Amino acid sequence: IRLSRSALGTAERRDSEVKPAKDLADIWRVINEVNTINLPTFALYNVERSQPFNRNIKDNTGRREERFDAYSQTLGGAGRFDHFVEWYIYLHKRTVSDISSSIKELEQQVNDLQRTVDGGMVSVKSLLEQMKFKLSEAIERNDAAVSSRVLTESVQKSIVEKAICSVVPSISNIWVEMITGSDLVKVTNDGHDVTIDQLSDGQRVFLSLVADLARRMVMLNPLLENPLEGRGIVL
Amino acid sequence: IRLSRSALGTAERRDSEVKPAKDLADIWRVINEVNTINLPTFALYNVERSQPFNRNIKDNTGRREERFDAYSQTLGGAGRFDHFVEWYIYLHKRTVSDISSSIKELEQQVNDLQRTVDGGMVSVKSLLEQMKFKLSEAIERNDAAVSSRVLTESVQK
Repeated sequence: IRLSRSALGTAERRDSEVKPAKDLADIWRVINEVNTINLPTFALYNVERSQPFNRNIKDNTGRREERFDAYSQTLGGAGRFDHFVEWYIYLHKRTVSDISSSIKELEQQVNDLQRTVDGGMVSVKSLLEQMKFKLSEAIERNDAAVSSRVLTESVQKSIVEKAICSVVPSISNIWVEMITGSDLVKVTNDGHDVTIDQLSDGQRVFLSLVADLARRMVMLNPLLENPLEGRGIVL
Repeated sequence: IRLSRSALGTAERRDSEVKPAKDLADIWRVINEVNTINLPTFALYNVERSQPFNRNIKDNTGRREERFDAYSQTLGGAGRFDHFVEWYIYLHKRTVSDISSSIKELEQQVNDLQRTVDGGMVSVKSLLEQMKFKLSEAIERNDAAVSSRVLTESVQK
């Protein structure tokens, strides 16, 4: 593939030879639409990254949930970290809003006080064994899935969280809080739970790069056990 | 109460008398500031309520609701749809297992997405049970300003 351009005020204009790239991408697109395949990732992280703030506007831009949103502004120079935050909050809502994906944590959460209230602390049961009634209520809120109950969105969220925690040294965990009912993302830096906007320049920029790359890899590789092992080129 | 105005350039300006209205409003304000009382509501819904208003309200829901926020924009752009949707979603997020006091946003913080991670952080309601005795010193502290007592977010939704 050759990109060519002639200077201003030149009678003879040079053309570009981009046909083979179109042919290869046509192969990818046609095969993918007929039967889902793993798509390559093309990202550019130039100096336009490290911009301040996050999630500036609601960004009505095309439904971050859909797969081909991973190619939007992918080579712009600055990763769309607002897109990542919106997608992460989407994943958290999908995970916590499924009875099958909530009864699993309800069952585990109930079988944690027994490991604690049995030893003592009679004050950690008044408003905590009431949550056992919620697990009992989940029985009548269910019996429609019975089997499976393995959400794809939960797997994507876990993969992205593991990648973020493994690559970024200071960050140990990342999650979404809904109480105080603005949606906000919190991380753990050096053992301290801090929100996403109080990061420093160097831990927020690197996290933005890693999170955007992980999101695009996960969205473009749905048929891989580890989506981050997909192929692509990153600048 | 008489509201008066004179045309610009007139030698003599008509004066409006608003003293008795101020007296009644002072009665209301002082009695409320000593002991909580139910206050009147004055709302105007003009034809501009249907127009889609723009306020750049993104993450503006820090929303420390005081009792006197009901008098803000009450005779102007009061009944807007986007504000209702935003407030309703915010309140529903807060209302889920409604516990939220000035302190219980921390109890729900340690009882949600915590209580499952390792590291000897099993502390749930344990460290702040002595702070839970400050709940009366906390939930009554928000309305300790007796002029600003409101209902809970569930009796309000």
